[PDB]
Amino acid sequence: QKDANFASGRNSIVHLFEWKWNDIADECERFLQPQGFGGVQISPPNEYLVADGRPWWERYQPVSYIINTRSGNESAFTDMTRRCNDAGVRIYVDAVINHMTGMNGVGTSGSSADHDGMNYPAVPYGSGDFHSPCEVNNYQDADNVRNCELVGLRDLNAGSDYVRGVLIDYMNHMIDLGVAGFRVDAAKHMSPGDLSVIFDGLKNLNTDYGFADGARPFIYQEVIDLGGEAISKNEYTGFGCVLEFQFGVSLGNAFQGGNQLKNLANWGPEWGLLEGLDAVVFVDNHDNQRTGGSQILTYKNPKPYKMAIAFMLAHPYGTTRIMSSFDFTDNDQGPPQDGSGNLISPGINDDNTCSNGYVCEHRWRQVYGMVGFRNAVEGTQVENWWSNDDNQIAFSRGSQGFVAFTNGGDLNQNLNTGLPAGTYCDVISGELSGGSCTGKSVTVGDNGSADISLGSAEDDGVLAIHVNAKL
Amino acid sequence: QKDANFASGRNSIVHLFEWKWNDIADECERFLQPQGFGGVQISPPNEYLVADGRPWWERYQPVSYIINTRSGNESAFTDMTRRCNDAGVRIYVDAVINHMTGMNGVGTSGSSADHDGMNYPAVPYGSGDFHSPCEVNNYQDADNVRNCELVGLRDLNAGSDYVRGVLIDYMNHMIDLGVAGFRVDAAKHMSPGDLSVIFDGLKNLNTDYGFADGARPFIYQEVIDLGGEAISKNEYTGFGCVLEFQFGVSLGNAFQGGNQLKNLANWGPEWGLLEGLDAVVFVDNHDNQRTGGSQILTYKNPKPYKMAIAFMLAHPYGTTRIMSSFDFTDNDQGPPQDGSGNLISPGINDDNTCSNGYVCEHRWRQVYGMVGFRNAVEGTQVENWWSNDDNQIAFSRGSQGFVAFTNGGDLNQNLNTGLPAGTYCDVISGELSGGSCTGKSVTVGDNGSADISLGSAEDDGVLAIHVNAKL
Amino acid sequence: ATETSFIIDAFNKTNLILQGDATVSSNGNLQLSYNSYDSMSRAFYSAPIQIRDSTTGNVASFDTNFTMNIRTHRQSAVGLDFVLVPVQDTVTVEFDTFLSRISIDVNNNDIKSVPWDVHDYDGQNAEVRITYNSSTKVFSVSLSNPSTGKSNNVSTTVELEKEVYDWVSVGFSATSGAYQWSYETHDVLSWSFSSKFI
Amino acid sequence: ATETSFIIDAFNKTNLILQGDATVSSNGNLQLSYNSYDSMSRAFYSAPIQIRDSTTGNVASFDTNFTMNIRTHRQSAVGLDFVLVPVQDTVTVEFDTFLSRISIDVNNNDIKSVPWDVHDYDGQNAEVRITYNSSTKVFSVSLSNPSTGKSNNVSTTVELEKEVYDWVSVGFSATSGAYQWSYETHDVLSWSFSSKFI
Ligand SMILES: *[C@@H]1O[C@H](CO)[C@@H](O[C@@H]2O[C@H](CO)[C@@H](O)[C@H](O)[C@H]2NC(C)=O)[C@H](O)[C@H]1NC(C)=O
Ligand SMILES: *[C@@H]1O[C@H](CO)[C@@H](O[C@@H]2O[C@H](CO)[C@@H](O)[C@H](O)[C@H]2NC(C)=O)[C@H](O)[C@H]1NC(C)=O
Ligand SMILES: *[C@@H]1O[C@H](CO)[C@@H](O[C@@H]2O[C@H](CO)[C@@H](O)[C@H](O)[C@H]2NC(C)=O)[C@H](O)[C@H]1NC(C)=O
Ligand SMILES: *[C@@H]1O[C@H](CO)[C@@H](O[C@@H]2O[C@H](CO)[C@@H](O)[C@H](O)[C@H]2NC(C)=O)[C@H](O)[C@H]1NC(C)=O
Ligand SMILES: [Ca+2]
Ligand SMILES: [Ca+2]
Ligand SMILES: [Cl-]
Ligand SMILES: [Cl-]
Repeated sequence: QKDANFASGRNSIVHLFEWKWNDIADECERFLQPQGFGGVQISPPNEYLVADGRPWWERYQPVSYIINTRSGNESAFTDMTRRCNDAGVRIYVDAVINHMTGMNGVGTSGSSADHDGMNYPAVPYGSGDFHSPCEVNNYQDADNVRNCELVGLRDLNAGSDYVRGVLIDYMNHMIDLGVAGFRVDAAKHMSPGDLSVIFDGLKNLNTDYGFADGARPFIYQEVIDLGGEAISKNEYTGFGCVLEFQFGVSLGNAFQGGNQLKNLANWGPEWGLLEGLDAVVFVDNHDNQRTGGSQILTYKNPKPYKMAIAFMLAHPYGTTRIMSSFDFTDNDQGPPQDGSGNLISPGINDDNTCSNGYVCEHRWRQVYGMVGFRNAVEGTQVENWWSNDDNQIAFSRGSQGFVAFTNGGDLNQNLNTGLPAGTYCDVISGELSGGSCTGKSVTVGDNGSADISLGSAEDDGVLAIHVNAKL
Repeated sequence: QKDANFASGRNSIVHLFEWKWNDIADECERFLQPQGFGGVQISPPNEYLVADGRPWWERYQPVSYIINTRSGNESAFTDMTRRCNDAGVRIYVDAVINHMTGMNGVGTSGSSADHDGMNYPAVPYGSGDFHSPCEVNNYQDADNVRNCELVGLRDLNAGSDYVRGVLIDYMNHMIDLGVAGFRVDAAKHMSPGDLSVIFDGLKNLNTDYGFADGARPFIYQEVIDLGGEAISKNEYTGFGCVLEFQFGVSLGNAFQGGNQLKNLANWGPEWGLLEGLDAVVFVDNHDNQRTGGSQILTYKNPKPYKMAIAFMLAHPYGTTRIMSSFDFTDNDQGPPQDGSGNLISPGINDDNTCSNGYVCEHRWRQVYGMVGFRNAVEGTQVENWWSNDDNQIAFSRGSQGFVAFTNGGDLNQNLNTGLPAGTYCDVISGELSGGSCTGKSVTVGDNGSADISLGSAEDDGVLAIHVNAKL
Repeated sequence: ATETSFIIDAFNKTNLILQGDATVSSNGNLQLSYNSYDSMSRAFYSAPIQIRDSTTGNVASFDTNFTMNIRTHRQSAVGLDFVLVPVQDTVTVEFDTFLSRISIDVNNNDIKSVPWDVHDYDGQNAEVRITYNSSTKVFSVSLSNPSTGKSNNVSTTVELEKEVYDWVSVGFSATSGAYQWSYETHDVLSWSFSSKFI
Repeated sequence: ATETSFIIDAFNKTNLILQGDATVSSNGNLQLSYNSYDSMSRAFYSAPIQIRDSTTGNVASFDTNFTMNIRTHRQSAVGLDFVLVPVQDTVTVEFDTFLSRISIDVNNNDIKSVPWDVHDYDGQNAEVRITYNSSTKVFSVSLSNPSTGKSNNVSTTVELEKEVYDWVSVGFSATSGAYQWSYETHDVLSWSFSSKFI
């Protein structure tokens, strides 16, 4: 239930926020697969509301389950699972199953939505199917947040057999189409009691896609829990992974300059984070990348952000997910638009970037280079820690790989790597192309002990090297 | 260094506060030995000041080391070690080695004492031998309490070779005479640094008394440390036992009614008390039995006090010491007096009590009966805990012994003892005399499971039974 | 008993308790939700304030002011609430920006609420004043934007003569909504309190 | 910054920090050393009071009263001291009953001391009042037995404009002597404090 599920020899996933289906497919086989990528957390695939101005948030008001979105209808979807899955790129659907809508009637696939009368025919769905109306008062009262309307949004009752039936059909339908997981939308607002029963009807993966016989669907959930509240993330642990939200804050604060990197030695459970294999960690996230001053690192502030996801990536804890957002200037501004439509994100020319409004974080040297780094070190515990007891950190994942960095103080140290004596093409700055390094060609003597030099003024604060970079 | 040292098959010691030497001897062989007693912490044996009114406290101002006290001269002392030690009753001298006097000149063995000029000829001792004058200001400043005059008392410098020399001679002299230990007076006011060097010159015990060849002198120290202060008891742990002062407060508060007896399950280190084998535990103490309202239990409030020392006794933690005080009505009133002299404490007739002003706690049924209980269970870890989750506690030290009690609620329970099926003569109330029980003749079926009945109105809240009470 | 009081022209984490996404900027302002959504943060003065006295039955009349600047960055469920949360069953004045109501929510049951519009205050400074007379049992709240002079007030009789309340922990509880109600922030830069017995 | 104040006609462990042998009786009095000798106990108001402001350099003028009844049961080294102990280098007014001196002991170095006799107060209630003007730098102490009207006062110029002090923890520190100076007790039943900035 908490198993990653990626095609072997590969590691971690990406959020291609709002991207089109057929587009995803291209990306799946053209960039994701060649780079040891886990998969993709596919933006909301089911019919949702057509909210005026068409903002990212409209995508979170289910009108129905009819698989026709702004990213495409089933044909393209089915196709997207068939290409993408063969490439090894696992697809992970965003399952919004706690409510429908809070406003009226325009469904993205012609289906209406009578908010007032609590009617969703596409389904169908009526008043009996919903919890009694009331709203989210105190996050100190457990059933209030779960059983009332989160933001005047019609709260479905996952307690009923009919409702459990429908949701189950939806997910399984997706499981039939290929998906291996579900980024459960807002688990905190749902009773874990039936959250399990729903996570049970889900029949084992579709054998015909490549999955290891009888393998269950990866289930990770959305639960913001930074203490205080009457709800805990642990309540949703006995049956699925949860999205660690402290990870972003703490580690984010850390690199933001709000904490000594020297403190990340005991990075892990000792920071109010669940068991390693229980979380899906991430830095920024589609939603909270909108918040802004402080703790959260988005691409808006690049440098420490890369060092951040790098520390993530390099570090073993939980399962990771990079985010490929689109440029934004408001907080509600929709992805690329034209009198109704999503504009493609060609990445062009090729420094392997992207154009016309899509940032493509994942295609950044620093970010992807490190993903393969992750693959390259698997099964290795935390080893060979180091610091200047301030803002210079360094270590390595066994004889398989090494990394270091600095917020302040030219780390012109003379360290170790604990690896085979040789040379290695750094991945941040550089990589190996045509049997020669495109950035830093360092040496490493006959026993790990190597010399490092990463200056403040440099483009970045981080240096990765691993056997799969050995020339 | 921290070894008890008692004659085998025996357990714990007593403070015969102010008692005479030859008197001690009688007690040593007439009552202490027959009852599995460890020994005696012998009141200050060396020449001290003759303070007007002759108060217990005078006993803490060394005029000299000349072995002639209000308890007797060397002849009787030597004798007291020779009788008492043969009886198995180990003697433990109160070593007051941090200061001399703070007032002038009347030494209990004709020796003068020039406080002003810092002169103690009996020794000799002069200004050079003392720390520089200053006094005890802040217990927050470490060298101030150690290096200044505790209560205008001339602070000796245990840092000098001459001074270390003298003290060493004193202790060893005692070691020659027989003693096995030293209740170091006020360790908190002395640098542990030379406290060790002094605890080293001490040559192994006098072979000729019975001691196991090359056995070092038991050293336990006086250090009041209930947190906050700049001084810690642990600073005097690496070379000797310390007198646990929290033991009295906490466990005292407990039985005083200030805490649920149910809480004593994790009684031990988890209460701010050092490793079991590091402390000399005790309930009240000659000094702090003078404080009064609250936490401390003295014989003044009997019942819970007995249950208290019983819990001590029964429980395994550290090494214990019962106290045999003398009745008092002031806070400075001296033991029995007559135009200069200590009146004997005959215990008469014989319910085995004492007369003419001496309380003799140790001769109390409840107290001594439990000491032998202690002997009887040695080498047994804490086992078979029980409670009414309030003020009724019960357990047992292996198949060797059992105990229980109550502050509120007639423990008419039906419990266990985890011992051989049989009958046992309780020791608190009763004991076995002439092959029949003098108080409670309980039964215990074929597997520990026994029935207990201890009522509120009873004389006491406690019931002990052990194989050495099996009829 | 204990009558307590304090004036804070500029906050400092030192005498504060921070739960959730609660912090203090170099500019000396307490800040909640600045990095979070669909969650609740809180801050409380260290000292546990006393409201009811068990030695007489008496109750503290407390009085209190505090300036705050609520933002949404969008041109209770979501908002900032002052709370008397007992010591580790809560009287709470909530500035819910989402239901657009100001109310005295006692045990999830609002004793009195009144509408207010967030756009009359989003972005600027707002003066709040809570006051409870022990003698008349009258609770009262007042919101007012100094820049213009709009005041959404409210008032009601509340009985705190309940044995269960004695010692509370006066603080702030800024809750944050989901989706488009995820961006609201909560700055508080001034706060004064005052309990009293007779 | 933070100006704090409080009146305590009857203590309660709830808003107190207890180190060593420090407690609170049913009669609502703080009590130190009642079960100890040759040791030091302490009690501090929960909230960490602020003395110096780093945003201006400014210093708090604090003022404070407190009744106390020192006993010895015998018909600093030994006594009861009011202390401004920094947050986890201490200004301390000590009522040493042993050296029979009242003084303003700053870093073990008494800045000013004056003799007083314990027998003028042993057994009854004594009114102490500490006061420090930030403007004139004048510290001042006053002991007075209401039953008769004896007052051992004292006063001195003390400079707290030292960067290291910012936040302190106002409390009491009752120390207990050895041998015959082991029985002294320290009851405090009233205490009011007040810091101020301008
Ligand atoms: C709040 O007060 C704290 C504690 O005094 C201040 O933190 C200190 O800042 C001073 C001056 O720069 C430094 O000397 C100390 O090392 C700091 N101590 C700690 C524990 O952080 C802080 O500057 C104050 N904040 C505001 C906004 O005034
Ligand atoms: C909160 O501010 C209010 C309003 O200013 C204070 O009430 C006034 O205090 C001022 C200044 O002393 C007086 O001039 C007025 O007479 C008071 N009443 C009114 C209705 O304005 C109040 O003291 C403050 N409360 C706290 C706890 O700081
Ligand atoms: C100090 O206040 C405390 C906390 O309110 C009181 O302790 C409570 O006593 C009440 C009334 O008897 C009980 O209902 C509670 O169970 C107690 N709570 C706790 C945590 O102890 C205490 O009575 C007060 N002390 C004095 C001297 O007034
Ligand atoms: C401590 O008590 C003193 C003396 O009573 C207080 O000073 C006086 O307060 C009274 C009552 O308001 C006034 O009548 C006097 O004018 C004040 N000064 C003098 C010299 O008596 C003082 O307010 C108290 N301090 C604290 C912190 O409670
Ligand atoms: Ca719900
Ligand atoms: Ca000394
Ligand atoms: Cl997410
Ligand atoms: Cl002792």
